[PDB]
Amino acid sequence: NGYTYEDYKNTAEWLLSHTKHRPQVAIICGSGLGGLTDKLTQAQIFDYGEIPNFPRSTVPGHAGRLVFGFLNGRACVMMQGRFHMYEGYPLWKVTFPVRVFHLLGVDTLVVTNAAGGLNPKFEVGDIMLIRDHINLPGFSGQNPLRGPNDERFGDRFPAMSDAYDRTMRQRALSTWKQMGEQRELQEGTYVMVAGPSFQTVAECRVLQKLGADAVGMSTVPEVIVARHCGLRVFGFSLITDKVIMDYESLEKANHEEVLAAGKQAAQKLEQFVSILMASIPLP
Amino acid sequence: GHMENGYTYEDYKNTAEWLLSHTKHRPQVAIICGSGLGGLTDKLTQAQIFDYGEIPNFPRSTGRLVFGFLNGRACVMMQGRFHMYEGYPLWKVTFPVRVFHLLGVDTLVVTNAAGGLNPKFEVGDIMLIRDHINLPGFSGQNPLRGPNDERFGDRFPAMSDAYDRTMRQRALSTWKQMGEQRELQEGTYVMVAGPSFQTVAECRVLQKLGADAVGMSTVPEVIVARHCGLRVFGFSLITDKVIMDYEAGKQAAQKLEQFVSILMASIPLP
Amino acid sequence: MENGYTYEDYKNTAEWLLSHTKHRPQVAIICGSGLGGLTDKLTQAQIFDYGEIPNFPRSTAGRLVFGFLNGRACVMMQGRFHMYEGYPLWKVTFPVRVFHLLGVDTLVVTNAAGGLNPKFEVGDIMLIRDHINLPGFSGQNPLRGPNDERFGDRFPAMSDAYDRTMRQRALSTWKQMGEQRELQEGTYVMVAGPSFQTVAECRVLQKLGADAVGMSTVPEVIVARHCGLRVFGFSLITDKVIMDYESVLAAGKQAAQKLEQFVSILMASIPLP
Ligand SMILES: Nc1nc(F)nc2nc[nH]c12
Ligand SMILES: Nc1nc(F)nc2nc[nH]c12
Ligand SMILES: Nc1nc(F)nc2nc[nH]c12
Repeated sequence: NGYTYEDYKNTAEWLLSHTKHRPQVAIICGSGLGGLTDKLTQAQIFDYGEIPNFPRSTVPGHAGRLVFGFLNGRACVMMQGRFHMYEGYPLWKVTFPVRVFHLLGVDTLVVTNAAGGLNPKFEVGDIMLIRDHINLPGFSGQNPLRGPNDERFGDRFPAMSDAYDRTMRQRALSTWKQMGEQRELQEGTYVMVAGPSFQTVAECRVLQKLGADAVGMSTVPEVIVARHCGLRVFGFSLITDKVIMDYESLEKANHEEVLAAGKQAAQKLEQFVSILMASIPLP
Repeated sequence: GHMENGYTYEDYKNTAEWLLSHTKHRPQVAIICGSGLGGLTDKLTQAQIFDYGEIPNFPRSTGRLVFGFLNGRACVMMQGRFHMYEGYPLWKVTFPVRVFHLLGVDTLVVTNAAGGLNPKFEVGDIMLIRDHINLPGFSGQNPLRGPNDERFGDRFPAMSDAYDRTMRQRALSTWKQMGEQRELQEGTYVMVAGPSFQTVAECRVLQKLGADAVGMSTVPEVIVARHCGLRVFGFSLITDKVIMDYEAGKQAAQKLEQFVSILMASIPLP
Repeated sequence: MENGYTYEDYKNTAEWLLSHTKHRPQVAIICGSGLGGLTDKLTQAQIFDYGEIPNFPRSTAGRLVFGFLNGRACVMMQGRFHMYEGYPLWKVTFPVRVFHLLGVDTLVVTNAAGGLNPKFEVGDIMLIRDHINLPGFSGQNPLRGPNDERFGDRFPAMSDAYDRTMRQRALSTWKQMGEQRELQEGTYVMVAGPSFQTVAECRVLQKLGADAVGMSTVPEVIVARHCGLRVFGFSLITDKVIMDYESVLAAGKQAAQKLEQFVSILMASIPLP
């Protein structure tokens, strides 16, 4: 909605004429993972406010930025600060950047996010390779593809069964081994809820019964739009808290030093994404 | 902003009265043709066509109404339905059903093309719709949202008896005596908003929820119809099997079209 | 603001109310359908129609009543707003924010629900222990949009929505009441409505672990918790939801009355600053 094809094109063209960079891979940084932009080399920064047609920031803190550069050698463009539905953005604004990435000539999207753990076996700071998703907003009509289809992007009714690239998953699992980590790289299903409130125990139990392994309030729309455009997609959730799944466990004690360990866990995810650039196929 | 109804009662009545004075036909039955089943209109006798663009207040397509007799029965047939995924609000989607009621229709037949969730189902099957699951409805996308007009129905219409019991018995028995190679399957249709297809994980929740087939239509129309007091029955043509783990059609539509014709005889009189 | 109210708006309303009433309420009660008879038990009552009150959404019935109930200063809302009537949730929950800025610290919610737990009988009272916010899952959450920290957190916890202390005291007051039916306890699921559930829909609500279903309340509770209001509430079971294909107005007036009297009794058991 709201944007014409020309808008997307005008934006891609503007970016293309104001940077010499030509990215192949786009990375969307989740909450706490913005430090990935510091890992880029020969970086060139664009504040959203400079970029024509880019949705204005409505939220506290600085407007986000698009950072171009190389990540372990690979030509990348990186979004720091994503738009969320819960902040009152429509989905067509949330996913505006993904369409622009396509027109930039990007062929791969990496998504990161911070998630609540639903699978009992997960621990705070685990990384979960996303194998699949459940789109709750989507079932009810909040789907970023709603409205007339543009065949210049893709098909009317795109398949999502193969959303998370199988080759990249095999290669993530295989690269993880060489890094010799304490814990295994987890694999499972991300469920999107609109938020912003956190789940009740009842709601946490439904989400488990539905087969979700991790929950958050982002990502899925970007992935749907990415696949519509024929982008290759892989992604990771950093598990930032275990979701409370019983009333007995409302005998709960908080330890505020869970935030130094979380900087370390974010850092591990940032460096794992970085290294995986070696394993993405070239165009 | 969601479900901001632009239609007054007067608008619905103006449309019904325009159609009533531009054709002598007086339908008892309205039939909504799903994707690939528009050829049902060729079966009508004594037909008159109205393009949607010609009829007042009717939503514009991106479409026609055909009146006629189907196997002797006074019908109105909708060829080219509106879908939520195209960006139509549900009050535009179900506008035709309001109009049909004011035309005099007492029965709605809904047909659609669906994905198979029940593993028993095969491509080309016909599923008699026993019940539904309205996922959009749970969250707010219900075509009855807004002030209720008692001229149409109650504030809180019951939906447990949505798919007429008698018609389900007569469809099961009429099929039996057609002696078909395939059994007439029966189950729950789940509506999702669309337009993207299900992931393996979403296909599995839909199965867990007890749905046998999935699609992106029909349910709003059924709800509006029951609000109005219409008898309802319907069928899904199974066009694909939904992928549920991590690993021709023209003829089958024709079989449905012909089964719908035959079943006109089983519908009670007004 | 577009699609909402600013802090200034809610404050303007609360200040207006506060300079047009003598009452300073501690407890707010939002009455469900058929349960508004409590308002006639308020002493030193003072009544405002919604159209009287700045920024208040106009019902399309509906009033606000301040007074004392069983020794406690209350504000009572008769004729709540529902999503199915076409109201956005930021209108539905507008009064809860006003109540907070009035100085209320406790919200009592009642509603009329369909029974999904097979054990529940028509006329039963269910103490709400938890909820499932179906519309919340998909976008319809009253906190959607810009957040003001004068009300609460960006990502508020709802694990503890239904106050544990009141829950125990309700159970305890019921035991001493001598009532013959047990006081039921379970999860309320909100559906947007207005159409009632199919058999298939009822069965998913059951599999999801919900004990009773209705079309209200959850939004008010979320906004209340976001505000730090203490919350407890009750569902009167008005019908058993048809759960299989097998397929009274005066008994429900008595059952409603019983709920009204239970809320009035419990005024005495709410903590007091
Ligand atoms: N990290 C998280 N934890 C809980 F409990 N609920 C959530 N909903 C979205 N994200 C969440
Ligand atoms: N035929 C279909 N297949 C899948 F997977 N999803 C759908 N959603 C609606 N129709 C559908
Ligand atoms: N009381 C009720 N009964 C049924 F059947 N469905 C409902 N949906 C909301 N309330 C309901």
